[PDB]
Amino acid sequence: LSVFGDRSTGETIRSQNVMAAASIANIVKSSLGPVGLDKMLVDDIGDVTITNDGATILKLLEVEHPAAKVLCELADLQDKEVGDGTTSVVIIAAELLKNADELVKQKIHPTSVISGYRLACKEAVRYINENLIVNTDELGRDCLINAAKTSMSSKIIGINGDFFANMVVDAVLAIKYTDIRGQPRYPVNSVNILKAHGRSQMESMLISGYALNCVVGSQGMPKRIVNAKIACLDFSLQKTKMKLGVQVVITDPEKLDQIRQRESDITKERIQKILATGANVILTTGGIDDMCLKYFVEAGAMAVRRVLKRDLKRIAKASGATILSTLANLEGEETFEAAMLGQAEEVVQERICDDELILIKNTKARTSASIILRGANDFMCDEMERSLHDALCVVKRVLESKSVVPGGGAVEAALSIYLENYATSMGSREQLAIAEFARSLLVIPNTLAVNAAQDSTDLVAKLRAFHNEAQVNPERKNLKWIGLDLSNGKPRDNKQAGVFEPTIVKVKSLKFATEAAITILRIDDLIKL
Amino acid sequence: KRESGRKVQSGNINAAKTIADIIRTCLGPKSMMKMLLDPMGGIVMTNDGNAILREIQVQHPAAKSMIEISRTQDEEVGDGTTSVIILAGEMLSVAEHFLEQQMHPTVVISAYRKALDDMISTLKKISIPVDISDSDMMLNIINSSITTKAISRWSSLACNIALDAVKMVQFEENGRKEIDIKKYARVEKIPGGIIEDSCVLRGVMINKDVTHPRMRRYIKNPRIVLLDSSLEYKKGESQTDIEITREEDFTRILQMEEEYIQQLCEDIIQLKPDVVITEKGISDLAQHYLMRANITAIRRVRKTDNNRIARACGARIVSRPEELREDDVGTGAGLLEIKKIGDEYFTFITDCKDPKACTILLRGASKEILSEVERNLQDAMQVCRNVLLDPQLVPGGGASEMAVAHALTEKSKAMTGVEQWPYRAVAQALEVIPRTLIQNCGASTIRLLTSLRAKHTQENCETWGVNGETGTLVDMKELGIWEPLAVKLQTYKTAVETAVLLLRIDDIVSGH
Amino acid sequence: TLNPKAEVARAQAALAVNISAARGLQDVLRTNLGPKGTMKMLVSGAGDIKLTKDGNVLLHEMQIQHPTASLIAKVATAQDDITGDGTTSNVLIIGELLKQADLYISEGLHPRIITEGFEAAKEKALQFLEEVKVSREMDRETLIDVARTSLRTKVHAELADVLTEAVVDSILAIKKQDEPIDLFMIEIMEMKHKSETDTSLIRGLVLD
Amino acid sequence: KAPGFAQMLKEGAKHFSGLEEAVYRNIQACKELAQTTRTAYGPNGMNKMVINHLEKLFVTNDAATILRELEVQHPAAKMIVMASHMQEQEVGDGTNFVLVFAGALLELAEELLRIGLSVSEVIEGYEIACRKAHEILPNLVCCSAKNLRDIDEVSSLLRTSIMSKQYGNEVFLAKLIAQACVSIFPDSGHFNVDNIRVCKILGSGISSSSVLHGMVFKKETEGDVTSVKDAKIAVYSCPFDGMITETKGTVLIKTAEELMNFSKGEENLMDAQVKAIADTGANVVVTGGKVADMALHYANKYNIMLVRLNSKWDLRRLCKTVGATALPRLTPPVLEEMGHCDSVYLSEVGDTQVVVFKHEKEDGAISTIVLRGSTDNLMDDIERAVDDGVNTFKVLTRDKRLVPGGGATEIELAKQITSYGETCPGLEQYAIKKFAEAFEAIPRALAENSGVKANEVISKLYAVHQEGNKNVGLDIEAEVPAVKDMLEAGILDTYLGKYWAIKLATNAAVTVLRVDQIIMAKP
Amino acid sequence: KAPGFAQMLKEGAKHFSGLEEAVYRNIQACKELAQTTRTAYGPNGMNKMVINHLEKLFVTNDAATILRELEVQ
Ligand SMILES: Nc1ncnc2c1ncn2[C@@H]1O[C@H](COP(=O)(O)OP(=O)(O)O)[C@@H](O)[C@H]1O
Ligand SMILES: Nc1ncnc2c1ncn2[C@@H]1O[C@H](COP(=O)(O)OP(=O)(O)O)[C@@H](O)[C@H]1O
Ligand SMILES: Nc1ncnc2c1ncn2[C@@H]1O[C@H](COP(=O)(O)OP(=O)(O)O)[C@@H](O)[C@H]1O
Ligand SMILES: Nc1ncnc2c1ncn2[C@@H]1O[C@H](COP(=O)(O)OP(=O)(O)O)[C@@H](O)[C@H]1O
Repeated sequence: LSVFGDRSTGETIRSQNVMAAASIANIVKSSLGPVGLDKMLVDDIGDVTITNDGATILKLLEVEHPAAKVLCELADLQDKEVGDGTTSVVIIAAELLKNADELVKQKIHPTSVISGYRLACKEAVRYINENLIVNTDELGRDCLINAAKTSMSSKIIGINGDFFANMVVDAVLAIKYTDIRGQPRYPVNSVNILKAHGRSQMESMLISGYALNCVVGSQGMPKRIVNAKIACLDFSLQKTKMKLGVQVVITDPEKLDQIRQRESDITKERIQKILATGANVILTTGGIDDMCLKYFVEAGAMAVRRVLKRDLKRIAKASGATILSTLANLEGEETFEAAMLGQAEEVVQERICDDELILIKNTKARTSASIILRGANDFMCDEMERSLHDALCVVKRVLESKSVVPGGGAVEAALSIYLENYATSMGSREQLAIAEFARSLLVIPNTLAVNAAQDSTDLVAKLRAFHNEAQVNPERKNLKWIGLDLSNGKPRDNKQAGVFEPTIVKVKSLKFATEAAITILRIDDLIKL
Repeated sequence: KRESGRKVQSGNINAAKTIADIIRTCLGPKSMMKMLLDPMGGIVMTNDGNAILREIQVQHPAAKSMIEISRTQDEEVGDGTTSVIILAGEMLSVAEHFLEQQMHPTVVISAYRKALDDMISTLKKISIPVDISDSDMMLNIINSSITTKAISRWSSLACNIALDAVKMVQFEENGRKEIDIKKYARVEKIPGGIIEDSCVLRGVMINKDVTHPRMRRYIKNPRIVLLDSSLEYKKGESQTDIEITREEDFTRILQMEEEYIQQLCEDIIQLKPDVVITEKGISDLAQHYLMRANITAIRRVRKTDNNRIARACGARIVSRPEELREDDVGTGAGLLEIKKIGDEYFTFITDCKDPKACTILLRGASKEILSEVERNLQDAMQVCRNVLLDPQLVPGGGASEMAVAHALTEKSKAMTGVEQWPYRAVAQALEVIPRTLIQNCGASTIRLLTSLRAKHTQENCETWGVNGETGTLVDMKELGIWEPLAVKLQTYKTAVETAVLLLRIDDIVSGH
Repeated sequence: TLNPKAEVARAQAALAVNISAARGLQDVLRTNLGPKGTMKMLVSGAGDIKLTKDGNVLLHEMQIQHPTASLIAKVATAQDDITGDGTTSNVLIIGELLKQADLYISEGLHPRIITEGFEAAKEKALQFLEEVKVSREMDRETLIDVARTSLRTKVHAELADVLTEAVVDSILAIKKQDEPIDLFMIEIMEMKHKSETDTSLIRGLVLD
Repeated sequence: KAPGFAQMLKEGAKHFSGLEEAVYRNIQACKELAQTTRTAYGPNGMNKMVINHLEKLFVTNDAATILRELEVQHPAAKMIVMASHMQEQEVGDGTNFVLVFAGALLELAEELLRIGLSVSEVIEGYEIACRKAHEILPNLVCCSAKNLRDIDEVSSLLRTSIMSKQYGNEVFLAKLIAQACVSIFPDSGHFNVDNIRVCKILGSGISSSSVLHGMVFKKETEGDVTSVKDAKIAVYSCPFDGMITETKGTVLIKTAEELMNFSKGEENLMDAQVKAIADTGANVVVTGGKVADMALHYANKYNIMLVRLNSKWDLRRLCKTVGATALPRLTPPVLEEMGHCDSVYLSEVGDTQVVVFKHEKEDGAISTIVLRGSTDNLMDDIERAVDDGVNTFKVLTRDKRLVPGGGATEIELAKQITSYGETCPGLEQYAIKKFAEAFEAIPRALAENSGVKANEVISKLYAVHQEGNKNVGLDIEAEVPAVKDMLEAGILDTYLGKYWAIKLATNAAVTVLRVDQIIMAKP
Repeated sequence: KAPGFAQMLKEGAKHFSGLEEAVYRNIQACKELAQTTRTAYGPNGMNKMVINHLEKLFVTNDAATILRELEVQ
C-alpha cells in the first residue's frame, strides 16, 4: 500500500510499548520509598534538577513516546484525585504489561488478559475493604506515637522520641474540628513551632494556645490580661501618608506646621476611640506611635506594635476579629465597635529565654496551639522543627482519612495469595491473567527491599508466608497484616509500627494502573503521518 | 541520551576523580603549574585551582556539580577550595566497596555520614584557641597568604589593614557575630602613591566624580542629606514621554518643570547642608540649584551604601526631599573632601566613629601592582573572618588529616558490621592531602607517609605534620602552618556531602 | 580519563613536549649569536623582506607555530624592555637548562628538586657577578668598546666605525653633571639616495 | 616505523613496558588459576564438566583432577601448580588452599606495587608473616587425636576430609575408611596409602559398598577352583591362545586331515604346557588377555586356579606385593620368577564374586575398599575422596594436632597477624596486613559457594572472635548466613595441612613476585 | 603526534635541517635565475619568448626586461 506516512503492525508493537513503559518505570523504580535515591534531570539549557520524588520526576520527565505519555497523563489523574501513589502506579502498570506481553507470546489474547485484570482489581478492592481499620486509636491506645516516632528518628531528635512524640499526638488531636456534617479534617496551617535556648532539648514545653514573638514595649502596661476583647487593626496609628508613590506637595512653610500639629492631634481621637471599645489585648501591624503607647500605659492595655502579618492572620482566625485596614468609612472615622473585637479568656506574657513570647488562651474557635522548642543551639532547634513538621503531617494524613491500610507491601503481599487462589475458581482463559496480576504486585515490596539494601527475594518471600498463613486458618499463632520495615531489614506488624496509608491510594493506584495497562494492551498497531 | 544502572555511579566517580587529578599537584606552597591551551593557540600558566577548572570545558554533569560547589566555597572562604575537590575525589575513588562488593549506596552513605560526625569531633579535640586581642599571633596566621607574594615587603601592613577592618564590621552585640565583607567593607582603588600608602578609611568612600567646580572642597563639620527620590519634574504613573508642538504650551510645561524642581531644591537647602546625596539620578536643572547653593552634587548611591552614611555622620533617610526634617544632618562628621587624588575624584566623609562599616583605600604605583595588592588583601580579610567567627586553629601540613584518620581507624575496631570497611576507607582518603604535599616536594611518599602515621600513633596527634617546602616532618608548634577550624570543618562536610550527592545519583535523565 | 571535545596529557610526557619546544627554539636562534652568526629572514607574506639578528625581532615579529614556544617569545619581549640585550642568549640557556634537567628527570628525579638547585645556583652566580664587574669610569675609549661589541652583532663589520662614533657621541651630548638620561632626546631619521655608509650625526633636528 | 616496541630485544617475546606492568601480568595468570578452583572450595563446591584428552566427559570438583586435565602453559601458574604437587607430598589435602591463598597474596600484592612499594619489601613482609603464622597456629590447636584406634574416633574426624569431595555421603565413607585405616595402625610406624587400595565395581549405589582384606580384584575366578592355598603364583602377560614359535616354525597344511592333525598337536602341546605349570608346584595362573576354551579345561584338569586381570595397573599391583612378574612367553615354566602368597580364594560380596589375595599365615598389613556405584564417573570421584580421606590419617600418624575449619582459623590467624602488623613500624606492615586479608579469601570462598554475602560472614566471624569465641566457622546453609562453633559440630582440620599449605603457598607467591620478566631460550 | 617535524616551528615555514642544508636551497634559487639569463649574454644571446601580463607576446634579449616580466618570488 502507498500512503503519505508509515505503518507498523504485529506483536512487536505491543513489545515496543511494553519496553517503553518498562523504561519509564525504571527511571522511578530505585527512587521508591523514603530511602529513594536522587536522580538528575538535565534540561535542554543545561540546568540539573536533582530530586528523588517520583511525582516531581514525571512532571519534568520528557520522553517523546506515545506509551510513555499515557503514563504521564495517568500521573495527573492520580495527583489531582489523591496526590500520592504516582510512583507505584507507573511501576505496577509496567509489570502488568511485561507479564501480559509474555502471555501474548503464549497465544493468550489481550482481550482475555484485559478481562482478567479487570476482575482482579475488583476482587482486590473487595479484599482491601474487608481488611481495613477505621480512623481510631486516638486516645487511650497507640498506633500513633509509634507512627510519629518512626518518622522523626532520622534526625538528631531521635534520642528521646517518646518525649517529642507525645507533644505531636496531643497537639494533633487538639487541632480537631468537625465543621461539616462530622467530617473532621485538620488544617495544613498547623501548630506554630517557636524555639529558645533553654539549656537542653528536654525543656521544650507544650502550650495550649498560640505563641507570638513580640513584646508590649513599655513596662507600664500589664502582662496578665483576662479581658475577652482582642483588637486587630492593620491601619497604623503613626504618621499616616498618602502613598509611598505619592508625595503630598507642600509649598508654604506655614502649611507644614499645621500638618504636623493636626496629625499629632488627630490621633487623640483615634486613640480615644480605640480605648473606648475596651479592648485590652491590642495588636497593631503597621506600628504604633510613641505617644500612643503611653496612652495604653495609663489605660493599662496590652498593646503590641509591629506584629507580623501572617502571625496576626492566625490570631484573627483564632479570636474571630474582623481585620480592619482603615478607620475611615469613606467619610469619617470609627473603630467598628463589636466588629474587630475577638473573644478569649486570658492572655499572659510568660518568661522565655531571650524573647518574651505572649500566650493567648481559650479563644472563640482556633483549633491551633503553639510549641516552644527549648534547645541548646539553633542547629538542634532548626532540625527538630523540620522533624516535628514532617511527623506532624504523618499523623495528620492518618486521622484526616476515614480509613487506612497497612503499608510497606502488606496489601500487595496479601493480594498475591488471595488473587492467586481466586484465579483457580474462575478459569476460562482468565486464570493466568489474574495470576500474573497477583505476581505483578510483588514488585512494590521487591523494589522497596532493593532500595533498603536488603535481599528482596527473601523479604518478599517472608511477607507472603506470614500473609499466606493468615489465609490457611484464622488462628492467632499465625501473624497477620505483617508489613516491611526498611531500616532493620525485617518484616514488622505495621499496626504497632504505625506505617499506615490512605485506603484510596491503594485502591486508586490499582485501578488507575489497571486502566493504563488496558489502554496500552489494546494498542496492536501504529499509523504515522 | 541518558545513563542508567551501575554505569552512572562508576561514571560519576571517574568524572569527579578526573577533575581532582587535574589539581592534585596544585596544593601547598610548592604547587605545580598547569598549561591551558586556549582556542586561539595561547597559553595561561596559572596554578590556581579555581582558575583552572573555571576555564576547562566539562561534559559530565557530575563535573559541573563539583565545580559549582567549589565556586560556592570561594564566596564563603577564599582558601582550602582545592582540598575540597581532592578529598571529594578520593572519597569517591574507592569503588571497590561501591560496585565490586555490590554494596548499596545507602550502606556507603550511612558510613560516610557516620565518619563525618566523627571527623568533626576529632578536629575540635586537636584544635587550639587564639588570643585575638594580640595582633602578633594574627600576623603569623595571616602570613599563610602573604607568604610567596609581592606584598611580603609590606606584610605587616596587610595584616593591620585586614585585621582592623574586619573588627569594625564585626557586630558581636547581635549574638551570632555576623560579618559582611562584601557590603560593610567595600573596597575601592586609588591611583597614586605606593604600597605603603595603602590604609583603611574610617567611613564610606563614594567614587562619584565632580561635575562642576562650585562644590565644597574642604569641610570640618559636614552635613550630609539622604533621599531616594529623584530631583526632577514629577512625571505620570506611566513612562509616557511628553510630546509638545505648540509654543504656548511649552512655557506651561516648562514652568511646571522649573517650579517643582525649584521648590524641592529650596527645601533641601533650608537646613544649610554641604552635600546632597540621592539614590536616583539628578537632572541638569536640578544641578543648577546645587551649584548655586555651593554644595556638592552626588548621585547613584545604593541602599546599603546610604545606610552606612546615616550611621557614620548621623543623617536620616527620607522618601522625598520635601519631607526633609532637621534630623537629616551629618553632624559630627570628620570632613568632606572631593580632592582629585591621583587623577580621580574620591568623596571622603570619614569621621572618628566606627559605624559597623569601613572602606579600604588601595594606594599603589600602577594598576598592575594595585590589583596584586587587592586580591592578596581579600583573602587576609577572610582569614580574619574565619578566625574571629571561631577562634580555633587546627594543625595544618597534613597533620589534621592524619590525626583524624587515626581516630577513625581506632574507632572502627568497635564498629561491628559491614560499614567498617567504607568507614576506614574514608580515613585512608584523608592521607591524600600529605600525599600531594610530599609528591610536590619530591620526597618519597610511601616512606614519609608511613613514618608520619606512626608518629600520630605514639606521639600526640596535635603535631608532627609535613613540611611542604623542605619535605621532611615538622611540628606545627614549631612551624606556624595553623589553619582555621571553620575552613576545615566546611571543607570536610563539603567533601562528604558532595560525595554523598554523586553516590545518590543512579540515573542521569533528560527532560524539562 | 577526559571529557569529549578536549584532550589531556596526564603522565610526564607533557613535560617532554615543553622540553622539545625549547630545544627546537634553541637550535633556531643559536646560528645568529654574535657577529659571525648567520642572519634570519622575516617574510611578512605581503612581499616585505627583512634581515636581522636581534632575537627580540625574531620572536616578537615572527609568529611561532608551536604553542609552548610562543611563551618564551613573550619573555624575550620582556627581556628587551628592561635591558634591550640578551634575548638570544636567554633562549639558549633556557634550552640547555631544560635539556640538562631531562637527563636527571629520566633517572626518576622530581622537577621541583632541580628548580631549587637553580635558585641556589642563581644566588651563587649572582654574587660572583659582583666580583667580576669592573666599576671603572666610563670614557670615550670605553664606550667605543661597548658600542663596537653591541654593533658588530647587528652589522656586516663595515658599519662598525661608521655607527660607533655616532652612537657614542649621541649619548655624550645628552648627559652631564650626573643627570638622568633619556634616549627619546635622540631622533632617528632615514633617507634614501645614498650608500649605507653615509650615516652621520645631526646636531639639530630634521623637519618633513 | 619508529618508535616501535620498547624493551623488546630477546626473540621478540612480549616484554611489557614500565607502563604495562610486567609483574601485574604474571599475577593475572595466577588469579585466573584461582577462579578455576575458587568455586570448587568447600562442601558446596561447584563441579567442573571436564573433557579428558580422550574426549571423555567427567563431572568432578577435585582440584588435582582439574589441573591435571587443564593444560596450564603459563610458567607463572606452573609454580603454584608445582606447589600443589608439593602439597600432595607430606599431606593429601589442602590443594585449593595453595591456589586460593597464593592467588590472594598476588592479587593483594598488586595493591601494594600500585602504591609504589618495592617487590623486594613485599616479599620480606610475607616471609615475616609466614614465620609469624607458624607461631600462632599451634595456639589454635583445639583438639588432638586420642590414637585409640577407635572407629568412632577415626570416622568422626574423617568426616571433614570426605566432605568437599563427595558431599552428603560422608557417613558411609567415614565408617568404611575408618574400618580400613584402623586395621593397619597397629603396624606402628608403617602406615601408608599404598596399603589401603580401592576396587570399583559397577553396582546399585554407594551404600552397597564394604571393606575386605587383601588385594581384591573385581574379576571373578574364571576357573572352577573355589580356594587354593598355593604360594607359587605364576603371572603371564601373554594370553592363552594359538602358540607361535619364536624360531622359523613354518607350518604348512594342505589337506583337511592335516588341519585336524595339527589342531590335535596344538591341544596336546597346550595340555603339556598347563602340565608344566603343575610340575613347577604352582596351582595358580594369571592371564592378561583372553583365555582359551581348551586351556580353561586344562586349568580345571590339574585344579590350577585360573585368574584374569585385564587391567595393566592390576597386574603391576601384584608384581610389587607377591613378586610374581609377567613374562613375554605363554606359560614358560619359570618357577624362579613366581610369587608367594599365604591364601588365595574367591568370595561373593554384594552379589559379585571377586578374587582375593588374603594374608592368613602372615600378619597382614594390606586392605582394599570395594566401592559400588551405578556409574564409572561417580565411583572415580568417590575414589578421589578415599585418597584425600586416607591421606588425612596418614598425617595423623605424625604429631596429632587438629585445628578448627570452616574458615575459623583463617580469621583468627588473620586477626593475630593483623595486630602484629599494626604495632610493627616500617614498610613491612603493608604486606603483613595484606597477608592477613589473604586468609579472608578462604571464608569468602566458602560463603560465595554457599550462596551467602561474603562480607556479612567476615563481619560476623570477626565479631565473635573479638569477644574471644574461637573455633567459630561458617555455618554451611543456604537460608542461614549465620555462624556456628566448629568444635560442637565436629568440623576439624589438620595442623600439618595448614602448616605446609601456608608455607608452600607463600613460597609460590614469593617465587612469582621475585620474577619480573619471562624470557625465551634455545639449547 | 610524535615524532615532530625537524625545525618546523615558525608559521609552518620549512626549516631545512642540517642534513638538508638550508643554505643550499637559497643557492639553487639564485642558481636557477642565472641559467635563464646566462643564455642572453653577448651578441649571440638567445632571445626569450616573453608573454606580458596583458597576454602580449614580446621577443627580447634584455636582462632587466626578463626580470620585470618574470615574477621572481
Ligand atoms: N514509613 C514507611 N515505611 C515503609 N514503607 C514506606 C513508608 N513510607 C512510605 N513507604 C512506601 O513508599 C512507597 C511510596 O510512597 P510515596 O512516596 O508516598 O508514594 P509515591 O512514591 O508514589 O509518590 C509506598 O508504596 C509505601 O509502601
Ligand atoms: N608553609 C606550609 N607548610 C606546609 N604545608 C602548607 C604550608 N602552606 C600551606 N600548606 C598546606 O597546603 C594546603 C593547601 O593550602 P592553600 O594553597 O592555602 O589552600 P588551597 O590549596 O585550597 O588553595 C593546606 O591544607 C595546608 O595544610
Ligand atoms: N669581539 C666579540 N667577541 C666575542 N664575542 C662577542 C663579541 N661581540 C659580541 N659577542 C657575544 O655575542 C653575544 C650576543 O650579543 P648581542 O647580539 O648583543 O646579544 P643577543 O645576541 O642576545 O641579542 C654576547 O653574549 C657576546 O658575548
Ligand atoms: N561441614 C563443613 N562446614 C564448613 N566447612 C567445611 C565443611 N566441610 C569441609 N569444610 C571446609 O572445606 C575446606 C576444604 O576441604 P578439602 O576439599 O578437603 O581441601 P581442599 O579444598 O584444599 O581440597 C576445608 O578447609 C574445610 O574447613
